[PDB]
Amino acid sequence: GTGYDLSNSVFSPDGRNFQVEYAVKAVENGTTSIGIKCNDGVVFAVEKLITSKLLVPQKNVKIQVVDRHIGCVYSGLIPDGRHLVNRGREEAASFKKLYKTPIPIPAFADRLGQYVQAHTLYNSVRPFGVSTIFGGVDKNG
Amino acid sequence: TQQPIVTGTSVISMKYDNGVIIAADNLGSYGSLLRFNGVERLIPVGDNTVVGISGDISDMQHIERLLKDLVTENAYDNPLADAEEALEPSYIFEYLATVMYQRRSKMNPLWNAIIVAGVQSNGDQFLRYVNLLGVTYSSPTLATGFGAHMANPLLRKVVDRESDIPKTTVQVAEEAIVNAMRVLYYRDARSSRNFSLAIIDKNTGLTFKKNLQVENMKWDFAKDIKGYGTQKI
Repeated sequence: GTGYDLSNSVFSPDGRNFQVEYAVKAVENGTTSIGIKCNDGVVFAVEKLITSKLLVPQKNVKIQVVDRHIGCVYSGLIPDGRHLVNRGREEAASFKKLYKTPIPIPAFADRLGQYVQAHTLYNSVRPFGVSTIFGGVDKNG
Repeated sequence: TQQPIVTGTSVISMKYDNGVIIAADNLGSYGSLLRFNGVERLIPVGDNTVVGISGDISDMQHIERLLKDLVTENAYDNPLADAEEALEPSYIFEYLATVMYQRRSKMNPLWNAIIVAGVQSNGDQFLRYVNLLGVTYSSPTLATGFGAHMANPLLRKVVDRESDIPKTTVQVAEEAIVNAMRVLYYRDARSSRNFSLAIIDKNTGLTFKKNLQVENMKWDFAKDIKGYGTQKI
């Protein structure tokens, strides 16, 4: 039939998740942001559209930090992005508290991954309208 | 309701004309056994605040993690974290003060006595105390445990009232504090010869001195003391 794109956890007959795909639409439509992995670290850059001369320059900062060694930048629904970072911050604190060592970028990745993947499992939640570029330096690179 | 196990002794401090000084020996006692010797009981938070802790060491370690998190957190979404919106001594104190009283009120205290020392953004000197009961107070000089009995009487001779602070220099001040550290080594049975000292000067910033030692101790007369009353040899 049809309407396989009205609920968030439904598989269409060809095995897709339209709500997730639509979420991507929100992303592609957002400001551009990038990440470049250099020889001993990473660099994050982002486009900040001046919708008017009224926006204070150097103010509405987009890039966010998780802990002290992780950087995040995303495109799409900004509010959704902060919500994701806020979760990464607790996710990281929880890790450091028990293991003492600041969270490895790889481990942090999957922490964010499992969280986001979880918002595509239930029709009582909406997927994240953001794609995030993040990274940092840890015990091995 | 707990009971302290590995403990830290006195933490003394006072304020001079341009800032404050704070010191604490590097001992971690376990009853009467002077078990640990590389214990730094002076926690610097930023570079305008030093927090000296005495009492249960495990709880101190825990207060330490809270302090580091307070710093990590203040940075979040804070473009002025190292400037206009950096952590002030007064914020750090008020935070601990809160945590301390909340814990005593839950009948599960953090077995410690704490002194937050530093310089406020406007130059002002900050020195305040808080203990496992959540009790707080300020004075030109502050000490915990044994230092409250022996160190205060000494340091107060240097800065007795408020009007004495501007007249006190870092030399005079650091001096009194080192002498006090010596006296405490003479009479406190739970003290060590090695200690750490710190100065937070509104101009020079934070000077953190480690591995100091108690020097110039009078012991010679110990030879002329024999017996306990009538013995002569």
